This record gives sequence, structure tokens and C-alpha cells, in this order.
Amino acid sequence: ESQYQVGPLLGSGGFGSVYSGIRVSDNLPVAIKHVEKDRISDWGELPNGTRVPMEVVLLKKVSSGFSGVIRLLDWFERPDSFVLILERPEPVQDLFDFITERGALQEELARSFFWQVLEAVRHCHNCGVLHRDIKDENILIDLNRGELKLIDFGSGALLKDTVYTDFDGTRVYSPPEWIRYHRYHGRSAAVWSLGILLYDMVCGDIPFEHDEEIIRGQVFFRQRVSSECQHLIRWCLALRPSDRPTFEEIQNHPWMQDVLLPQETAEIHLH
Ligand SMILES: N[C@H]1CC[C@H](Nc2cncc(-c3ccc4oc(C(=O)O)cc4c3)n2)CC1
Repeated sequence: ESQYQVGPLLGSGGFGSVYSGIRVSDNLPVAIKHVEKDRISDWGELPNGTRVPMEVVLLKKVSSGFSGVIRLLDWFERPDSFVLILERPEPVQDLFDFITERGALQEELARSFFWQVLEAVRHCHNCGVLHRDIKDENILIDLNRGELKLIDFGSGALLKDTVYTDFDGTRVYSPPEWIRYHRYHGRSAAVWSLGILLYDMVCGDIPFEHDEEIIRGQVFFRQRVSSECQHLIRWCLALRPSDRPTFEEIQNHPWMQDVLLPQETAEIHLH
């Protein structure tokens, strides 16, 4: 309020509105996200009784120096909204706009980005958080350091081992068991979404736009993609949840060997 200087609106949508800002005390870049109270479907509570959106609970759980998930720095409650103060790398482009500009990515670049998103999603699950909205729109690229950040925990949940029967993330990344039965388990649904994301990186667009295509699960490659990379994608997009790989199996797959470091990624592909 007097703590932050507000800059341009960055975007708005299902998630609320997010602005660029600066923390006046040390000129730290921040993003300032406003979430309307009446659009908040899940609430949690802090170890002290305050009632908060569940997004603040999940962000606190994953907050830390490990840079692959966005860090919540502070939050405020107002009469009809909460305001979240998040870290802001700079300069940043989201992965969706990056793909719009470059088209399908060279596999060495897709490998580096996909690897980083797997490390971020493992960090969420280690911290007991299921994101439920992994997609290019929710990944920021720090262009100078080559580091990706997963953002927007607004559709997420606490990770559990039993079935989920509610979902409000992005339908064209959602698995066939959600489309058909309104039921999924968190890790295999996350794996399906990561297969959609990997196809999006290497082909320049998602593979399925319609319920019918998600349920049939046949994947056609519209760009030249190596057999190893097509194997990994088809494995993530296995129709039966228990036929999908674990995160360890994804990261030990032959396609994922010899990944670039984030700095080398920036020097080779982003600079
Ligand atoms: N669709 C685009 C619109 C422009 C936007 N550009 C920029 C530039 N700097 C920081 C940010 C920025 C930084 C942190 C963030 O956290 C969230 C959240 O929901 O957790 C959203 C968000 C956005 N976004 C990226 C997303």
C-alpha cells in the first residue's frame, strides 16, 4: 500500500488480476496478484486460525530458495479480495508467448525446459502440494538465467493418495479419466499434463483440443520429433493411469539424458 509501488497490469483472467510492482524498501521487483473473495472456491487456514484462500496455504508450503516454483513474499486481506505479493524475475516471458514467437522448440531446448518443470513439480509434491494446472501459460522463463518458474497455484490442492473428484484447471491438459469419470489420482493426472506440455514444446501446440481426442489418446506428430522424445510423450499420455511413468522414470528416460544447465540454456538459446 505504502509498502509497494504499482506498475502496469500484466494480465487478468480466471486467476484474478496481476500487476508489476516494486517493493519500496529495497526496490525488489514483485508481482502483485489480486484474488476476489467471491471467486475463491477453496479456503484453508493458517497454523493460527486466520482463514485464507487455499492458494496462499499451497504457496506457503512450497515457498523456499529453490528457484523453480514462484515464491510468495507476503499477503494482505482487504474487504472483498486478498492481495498476494510474489517474486518477479526480470526480464521474463511466459512459455506460452515464447512458443508463439519461436514455434516448435529444438529438442535440446525442450529437454532443458521440461527437466526444470519436472524438478519444480517434484518440489511441489515433496512439499505436499498438487498444482493441477501445469501448462505453458503457467511457466515463466527468466531469460537472463535460463531458469523456469512454475506460477498460479489457484487450481491446486493438498496432495493426497486417494481419488480427486473435483477439478478446475485447464480441460485440454486434463486426463481421460477426468473427462470420462470425473475422477483422477494426482500424480498420474500431473504426468498426463506433463505429456501434453512436452508435446506442446516440441510441436508448437497442444495435441488435443476436444474431449473425443483426449479420450481416444492417439497422438499424431505434426513436426519432426525424435523417436525417443515421441516414446516419452506417448508413455506420459498412456490411457490407463497406472501405465504412465513416475517422475523418476521420466527423468531416467533416454530422451532426458545430458540436459543443459539453465545458464548454458540461456547462453545458447535465449541470449
Ligand atoms: N500471460 C502472461 C502475461 C504477462 C506476464 N508477465 C510477467 C512479468 N513479470 C512477472 C509476472 C508474474 C510473476 C509472478 C507471478 O505469479 C503469478 C501467480 O499466479 O502465481 C502470476 C505471476 C506473474 N508476469 C506473464 C503471463
